Amino acid sequence: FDMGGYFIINGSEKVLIAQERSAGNIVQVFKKAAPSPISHVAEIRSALE
Amino acid sequence: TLSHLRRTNTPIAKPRQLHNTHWGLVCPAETPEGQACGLVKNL
Amino acid sequence: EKAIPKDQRATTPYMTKYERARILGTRALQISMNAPVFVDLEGETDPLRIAMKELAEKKIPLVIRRYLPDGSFEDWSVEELIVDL
Amino acid sequence: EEGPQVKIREASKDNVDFILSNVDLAMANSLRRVMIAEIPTLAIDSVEVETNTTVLADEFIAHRLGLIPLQSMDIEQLEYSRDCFCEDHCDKCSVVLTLQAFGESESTTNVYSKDLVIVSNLMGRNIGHPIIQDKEGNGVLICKLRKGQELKLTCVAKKGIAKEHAKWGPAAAIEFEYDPWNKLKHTDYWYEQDSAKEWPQSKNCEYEDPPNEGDPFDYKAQADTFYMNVESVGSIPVDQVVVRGIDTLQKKVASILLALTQM
Amino acid sequence: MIVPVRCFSCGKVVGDKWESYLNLLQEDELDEGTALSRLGLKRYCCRRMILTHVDLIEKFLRYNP
Amino acid sequence: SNTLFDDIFQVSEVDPGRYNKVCRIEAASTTQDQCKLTLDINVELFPVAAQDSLTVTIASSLTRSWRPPQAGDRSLADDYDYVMYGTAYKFEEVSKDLIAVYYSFGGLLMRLEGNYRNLNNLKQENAYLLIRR
Amino acid sequence: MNAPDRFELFLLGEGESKLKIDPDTKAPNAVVITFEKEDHTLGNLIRAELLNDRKVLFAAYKVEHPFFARFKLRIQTTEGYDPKDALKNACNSIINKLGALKTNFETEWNLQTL
Amino acid sequence: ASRHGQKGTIGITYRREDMPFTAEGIVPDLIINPHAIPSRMTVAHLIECLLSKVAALSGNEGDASPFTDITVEGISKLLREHGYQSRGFEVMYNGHTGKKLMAQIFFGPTYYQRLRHMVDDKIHARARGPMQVLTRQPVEGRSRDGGLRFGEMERDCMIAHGAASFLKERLMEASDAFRVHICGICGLMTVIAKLN
Amino acid sequence: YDRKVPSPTGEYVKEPEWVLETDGVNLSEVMTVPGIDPTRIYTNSFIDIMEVLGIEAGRAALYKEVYNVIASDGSYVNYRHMALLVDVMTTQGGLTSVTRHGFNRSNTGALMRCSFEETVEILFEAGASAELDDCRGVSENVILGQMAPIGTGAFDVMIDEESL
Amino acid sequence: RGNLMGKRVDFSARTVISGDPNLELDQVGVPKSIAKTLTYPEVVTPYNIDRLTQLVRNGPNEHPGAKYVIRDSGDRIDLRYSKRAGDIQLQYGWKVERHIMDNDPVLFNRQPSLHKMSMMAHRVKVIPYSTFRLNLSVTSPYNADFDGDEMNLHVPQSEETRAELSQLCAVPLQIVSPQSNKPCMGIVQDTLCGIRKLTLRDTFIELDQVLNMLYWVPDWDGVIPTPAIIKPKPLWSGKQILSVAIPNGIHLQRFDEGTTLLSPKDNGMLIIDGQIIFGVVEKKTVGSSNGGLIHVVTREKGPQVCAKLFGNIQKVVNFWLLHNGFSTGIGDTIADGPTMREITETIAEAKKKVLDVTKEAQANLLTAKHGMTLRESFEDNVVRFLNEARDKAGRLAEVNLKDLNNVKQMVMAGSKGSFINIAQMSACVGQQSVEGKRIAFGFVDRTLPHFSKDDYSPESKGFVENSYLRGLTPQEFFFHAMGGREGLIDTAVKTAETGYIQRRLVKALEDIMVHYDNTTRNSLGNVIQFIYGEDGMDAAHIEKQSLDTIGGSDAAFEKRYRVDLLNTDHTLDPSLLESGSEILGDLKLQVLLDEEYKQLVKDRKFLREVFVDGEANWPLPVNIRRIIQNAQQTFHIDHTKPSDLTIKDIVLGVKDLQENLLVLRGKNEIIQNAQRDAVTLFCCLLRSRLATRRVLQEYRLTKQAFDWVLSNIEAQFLRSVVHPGEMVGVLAAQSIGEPATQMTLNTFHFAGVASKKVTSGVPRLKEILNVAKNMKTPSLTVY
Amino acid sequence: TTFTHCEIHPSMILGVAASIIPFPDHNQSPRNTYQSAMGKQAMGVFLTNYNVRMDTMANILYYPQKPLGTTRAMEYLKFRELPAGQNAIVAIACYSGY
RNA sequence: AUCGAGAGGA
Ligand SMILES: O=c1ccn([C@@H]2O[C@H](COP(=O)(O)OP(=O)(O)OP(=O)(O)O)[C@@H](O)[C@H]2O)c(=O)[nH]1
Ligand SMILES: [Mg+2]
Ligand SMILES: [Mg+2]
Ligand SMILES: [Zn+2]
Ligand SMILES: [Zn+2]
Repeated sequence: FDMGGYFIINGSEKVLIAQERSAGNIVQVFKKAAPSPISHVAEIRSALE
Repeated sequence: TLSHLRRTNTPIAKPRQLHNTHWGLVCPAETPEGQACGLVKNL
Repeated sequence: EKAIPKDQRATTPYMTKYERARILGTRALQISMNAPVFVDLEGETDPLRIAMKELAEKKIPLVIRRYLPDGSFEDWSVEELIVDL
Repeated sequence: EEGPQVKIREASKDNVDFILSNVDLAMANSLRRVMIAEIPTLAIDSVEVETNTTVLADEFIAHRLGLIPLQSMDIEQLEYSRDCFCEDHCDKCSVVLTLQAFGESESTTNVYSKDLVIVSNLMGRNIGHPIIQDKEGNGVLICKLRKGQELKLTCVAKKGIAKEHAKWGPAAAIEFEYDPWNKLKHTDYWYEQDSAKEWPQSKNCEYEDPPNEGDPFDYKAQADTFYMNVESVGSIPVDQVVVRGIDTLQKKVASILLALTQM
Repeated sequence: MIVPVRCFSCGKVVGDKWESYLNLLQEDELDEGTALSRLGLKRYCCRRMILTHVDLIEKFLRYNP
Repeated sequence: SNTLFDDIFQVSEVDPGRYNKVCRIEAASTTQDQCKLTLDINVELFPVAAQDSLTVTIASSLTRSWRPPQAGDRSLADDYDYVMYGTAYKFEEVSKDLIAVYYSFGGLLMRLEGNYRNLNNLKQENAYLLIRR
Repeated sequence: MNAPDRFELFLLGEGESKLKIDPDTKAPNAVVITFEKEDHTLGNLIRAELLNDRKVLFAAYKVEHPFFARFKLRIQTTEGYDPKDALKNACNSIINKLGALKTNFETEWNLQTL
Repeated sequence: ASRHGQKGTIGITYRREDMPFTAEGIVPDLIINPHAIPSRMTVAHLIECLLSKVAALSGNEGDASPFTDITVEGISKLLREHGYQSRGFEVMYNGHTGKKLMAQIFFGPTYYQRLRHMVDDKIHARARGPMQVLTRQPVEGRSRDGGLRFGEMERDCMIAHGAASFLKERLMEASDAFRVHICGICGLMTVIAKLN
Repeated sequence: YDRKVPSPTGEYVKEPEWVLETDGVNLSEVMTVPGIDPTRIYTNSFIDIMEVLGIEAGRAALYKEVYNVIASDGSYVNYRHMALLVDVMTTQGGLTSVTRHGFNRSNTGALMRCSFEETVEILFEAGASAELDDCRGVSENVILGQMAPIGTGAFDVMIDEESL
Repeated sequence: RGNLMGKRVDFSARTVISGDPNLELDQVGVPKSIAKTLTYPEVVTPYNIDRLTQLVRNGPNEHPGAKYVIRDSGDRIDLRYSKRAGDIQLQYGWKVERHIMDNDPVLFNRQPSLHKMSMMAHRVKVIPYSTFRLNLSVTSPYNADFDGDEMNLHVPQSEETRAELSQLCAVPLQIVSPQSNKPCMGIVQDTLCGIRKLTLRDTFIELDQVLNMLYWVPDWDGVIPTPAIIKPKPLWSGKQILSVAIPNGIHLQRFDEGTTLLSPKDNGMLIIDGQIIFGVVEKKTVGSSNGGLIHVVTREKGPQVCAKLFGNIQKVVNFWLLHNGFSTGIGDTIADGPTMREITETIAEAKKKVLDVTKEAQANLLTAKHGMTLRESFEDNVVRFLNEARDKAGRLAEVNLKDLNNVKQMVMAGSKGSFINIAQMSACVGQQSVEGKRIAFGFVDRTLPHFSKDDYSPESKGFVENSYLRGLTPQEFFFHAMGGREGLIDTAVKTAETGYIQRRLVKALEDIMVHYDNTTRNSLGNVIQFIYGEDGMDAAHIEKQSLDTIGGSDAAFEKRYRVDLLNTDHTLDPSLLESGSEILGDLKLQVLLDEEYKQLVKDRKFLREVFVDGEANWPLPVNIRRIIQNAQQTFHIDHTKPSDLTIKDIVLGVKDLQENLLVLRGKNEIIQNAQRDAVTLFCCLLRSRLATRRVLQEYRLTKQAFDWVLSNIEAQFLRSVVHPGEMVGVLAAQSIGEPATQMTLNTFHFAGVASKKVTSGVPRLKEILNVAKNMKTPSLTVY
Repeated sequence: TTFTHCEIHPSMILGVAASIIPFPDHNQSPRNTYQSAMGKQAMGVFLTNYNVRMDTMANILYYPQKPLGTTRAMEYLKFRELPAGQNAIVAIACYSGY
């Protein structure tokens, strides 16, 4: 009934817990607040997979 | 065991909410209360 | 000096809750160390409970120093305070 | 004869169904109860494990054994070990049992309470026969054994009463009803819709007169005539339960009446 | 985990019965309830001794040692 | 002492307002016109059907304990069917000589109104209510 | 590990004896009997039978904490009747009902078949 | 724990004999509270139990699954052909007397979960045990024979009360307490107490 | 709006009134307008009721807000308390927030004020100014292990005669 | 912070808590293995020597016993080992560290501890089973249940520490908390629901029980009270036997809605001493309400007495309900068929009335609304309609009960649950609230993929149509799920936020305490307010009181206070006074009756300006109303016998008392004014109540009498002062900082109105206390 | 009326532990979360080999039991063979007080 | 025995 999906590090069962992140290479637009100079800003996290 | 295997961690505008697009991907009710709530997710 | 005279004391003749909680407590600390008792013991043998009977019959020898804010103070005896409360 | 009355309906080796007439509620219930708790019996208490290479861990095995039933027929002639004068236990107060299964087959090698052995001297009395009601002969599946599995333990069974543990209870479940129309209005019947249709009647409606709506509520009425059914686990044949029941209930009213003369 | 003796809530020795329940529908192709009704269990507290009961002793015995 | 009130009343309203063992009753006297009475009856013990004359009395006796009756040789003013014990409270005056006393018998209330309750119903934490036929 | 040994439900401890009668501080001709190691099985019985006795003014019982078998019952009777006697006569009757319901059961049993 | 977030701790063990009972002789394992219910608005808890009894009676599998054609209605109908007031309840008798129960009481089988926690593995006391080296205050960890913090919160509550010698006691005579030497001029701890 | 107010006949009578409500603030401007009541105009900003009408008003508009949070939630707290909060916030001349900006920079103790926020840098410039310490506040005597002058410790006991 | 303001401590314990409906209020069940390891440094006295020498032999294992024996010579005698453990020669002047014992003072604590209440002195009853047990009505102010909650307890080590424990922190005293000028402990759960049952008019119980019940109350005087019914079968009324717990001279009068001294509804409440007269007992009385039993018993009789009372109610009700049962079953939400169609056809009429609105704005005929978006009004417009629906269709399930409906009975007692809990399930769920607006177009222009874009009807944007009983449709589930998350999210945030505001509020008044001149000072010794809370009165000795002088007509006023002896119509008929016909006419004393009235009209003009609004009820010290009922009993008064006073008695006497009501003592002049000023309000009441045409017309005092009431009002006033020493800073903060934590919605339900978003919840309190420059919802509200 | 796809079956938005709650569509939605808080803390039979492994801490239930009422989905999570609870007969009634 | 992170209880 063990399904696995973990590692063994010195008699100990270690699981890798999936990590979230914002996706890259998607171009998004963002309104920027009232007390600052810039009205709109567009961002892209360019990185090679 | 069978949960702690299918888990989902988020670092750190409305991140803790159960955003619409969650449909069928993240469970809408399986989450840890207080502390880091809604930030940790299950499949 | 400093000390404000008996005549012209302007505080509460009524004993404060705190005052008595300390009066009973300090006499209890003595009584516990079997130092002389000042009343007929009606079968009672609990330090704290004795102090109540002594404060009942006003036979406790301790004067209270009350400090007003400027630095001066007022003196009342547990012999002259009202223990109504 | 005289006071409180009985009228049996069914009387199996395991079930006594009866009515009970002209008694107080206070006394019926207090007989229903003394039945559950307070009736001497015999069961395993001191399990002394020598070898156990089982899938089952030691004190499990040795908790089933307690629950397992043992013939408590002549139990009234065997001292409580708390009462005895012997060191830990003798043939006058305790009966000693030995299990002993090795595994053997390639197949699973089951262990039943049929497999137990009596070792203690019985002096000659009806005590310590693991109760077997199962058709094929082997009541109560203790534990399984694969191949080289061994199990060998020694048992001591002491007299006791279900007020201590429920291993000593000879009772099982006790059915008990009184007044099936509610002419005592002891309750008040819930309904979203209707009392008469929403709740079914008891199998006991048969025996008692219905109400007749045209009559005022019977006020000076009293708790009377109770519908008991008694089961038996098997250490005592149903009747003796409900005899010793009445008997103990009496016997410890005695110790009071007595205690009054002493002090 | 090896069928109970007595049921918890009443204490009808539901001990010797497990093996039988395994026969009355394996062999005597019955449906559940009717197999309980025949075994002796009117009262569902005992009746739920054996309808829920899961028998793992079956697996632990499979480990070789 | 002795008695304090005596009359015959005509029941004009039985009211099962959200109860099952108690009913509020409504009645006026056959004998005299200007009077009215309200009373919480234990309908389950003495059933009351509308337009159903009753006789209503008040005493102050027939103080230590209430002992179980044991009427092997006892005596109360028990000639009647239905009897309660209670306490009088407000002594209200509806303008001019009209007057009304309020009684509580363990929560069951009684509002009696008339005029010739005169030299009779002093606040005596006594008062037994009695009903027959 | 804070668990009161089982056999402390029916065995009498040490010092502790089965009956303890004390004058009722409050009511004339009254008494409070303390029953060590005994409870509902036997408390209710003696109360609801004792109420049948017509020369009995007052009678009631209560287990005070469910943690202990020890139950109390207090009994008031009529001028010239001893509380203790009233118990004796009550207990006795209960003997008699149960020594009866025994033999009345005895014969109904024998006469049944299967 | 139920399966819905009714929690609870056993406030008392009761024997069968003292416990309420249904005319058939059954007796609960398990006696929560009415009030458990309107507050938390778990209804499933109520369903799951209904249709669960039905599942002990029938020999059928219960089906709890989410979006289906199960209703209270569809179920009840399936109980009052097995013979129990078709919305659960059951008529019971108080155990102490034997009297009937003046109100009938939803009763029926269900899951319960045995969570960790409890009790002889958090129960703890201390009257001076071991202390730290860095502060001469008592050590943290139940196990390690610790001592429970009197957090700044607590202090606050102590002051409200005005009970001040006890606030000092909590803070000197247990925990720390120490005697140093000062020079009445310079005002520090240079003093070398060549004692005795 | 509802408003209860005396009819000539002595009793209070329910009387309606038209009330204008706004999004934004500039008080010293609206109140000078014709046709309005410059005696009962009100803006939820207690920081401008202060600027325009003066510290004493400030006190009670602040109160009104502290209040129209508890009672509006349906909870009740006795004046004295919110008064004392409102008061402490007010005595020091203007408004004095309950943060390490307002009250805590105030000239209290040193120990007693480091038991809050920015703990070290307070102790530092407490040794640059060589600022003295009263040791009369609470926390001071908490840190030193003394019986602090509170309820119990508010007064001194002794030691009289008497004995004759 | 970690090590000086908050130290790890000795002589303590912590376990799990349980209910014990058989323990008494001020007690705590401390399991053996604990009070087997805690010790109290007790000295050797000729008093306790005997009960000590036997603790040594016994030692650390048997319970009542000891651990260490402490001598003079520093040395510790360790008697869990030791050669000399089984003997000892004890002199006076040593110490015997005995085990903790039955009936000792201890401090019971439960964190978050944010409350002069989270901290209480209790008595110790040593018990088996390893839990702390505590009695059921000390549950509100510790704020616990027993769901695995656990708790803290330290044991004093010094003879006064333990005095200062029981004489200040003792639960009994702490019954009436200075937060809310009302008690903070009441009857709840079973006991509450039950008392409502036991107290219905329908509810009678007969001999058998009415004997045990009486025996169940420990301070019962052994008198079976005479039954309500004595006709066939002598029934005792519920009410009747409960009135056995209620002590003597306890007077209470209420009135709920339509209540008429005859209680058709059986509502309201009246206790005429000891016994109750009518009404139904629940939360509004036997609960920690403003002016119910608990509040009244405590001031009237005392703490120790009220703290006994608490137990006595429960012993009974609990016992009664023990043997009467009650329960709740799914069917308790099965609402009636012919109404079911009714409910669903009421949403159906709300559903099609959003249509015509949607069809309107889509046809461009909707305007404006004023000061909003075209869109933004429609959004408001729909939440109203859809809450209107939910709440109407809710109260169609609230009427469809069903008195033998278990649920309603609870809400009808006030033991648990509310109307919304009944609308939810049985009827329908409602609109799903997120970020103040209804469910947001997560996916572009539609909330889920199973909808079409641009869909603005109820369930496209998160209306759950069904109840809980029918079950939530997939689409809905996720929606409910969403709003659900937000609920949890901003708990683990509102808690976090509050518990900063508390702390800031705390470290900021920390030390403001009342001094020995009744002024209020800090560390520096600055005055903050010159008489604590503008009157010098400890909040705990306070009750709301009607004023009356404010309301009613001037006509109504001149027929209440005008004693015109000169006017042959407005005199006190010889009916009222022993004087009367000798006082009519006269001028010598009319000039006193005159200047009484004039002072009373100036009251009426004064109050009308202080309380602009009319509202005539205000918290004030000494309940006068209740001192009259006391006089109307303690002196057995016949409303037919005509006083014995002079006018001079009344009018002169009341002025003298007026000057005797001291608050500030100073012999100067400015002080003697603040004397007047902090006494001023109270007096307007006092003037209003002890006025001539009242003291003779309404409540009909004698001389004898009166003087009693006069001395009482004085004696009760003086006891209501703030006790200099009273640490008021901590008390302020704590008391505003706790509601904070038990607030809901940092949004609100003003959010039907998408513009009456006036910033509250915590956020407001955060903006106020931060003294924010940029506040969120600023507003002129011109008149 | 312009579909392209259809959902496999709507109980598949649930995660591994909610698919144990019987009747999630009849709970208020927070309490559905709490059962997934717990139930993880709720002991049963962590694996079958449990008597062959050496782990700090191990809890095994004397008598575990497939619930009397399952989720269709339970079956792929193998609950019915490795269950974490017992079938108690529960009495929703106010009693002695405790 | 200390510093670091997480898991969980209210
Ligand atoms: O004072 C209270 C306390 C508790 N409650 C009820 O319980 C909660 C309030 O307090 P909790 O938040 O502690 O209850 P909970 O159900 O959320 O968590 P548990 O303690 O059961 O683990 C609320 O959900 C409410 O239903 C109150 O209604 N009022
Ligand atoms: Mg709670
Ligand atoms: Mg809790
Ligand atoms: Zn022997
Ligand atoms: Zn069973």
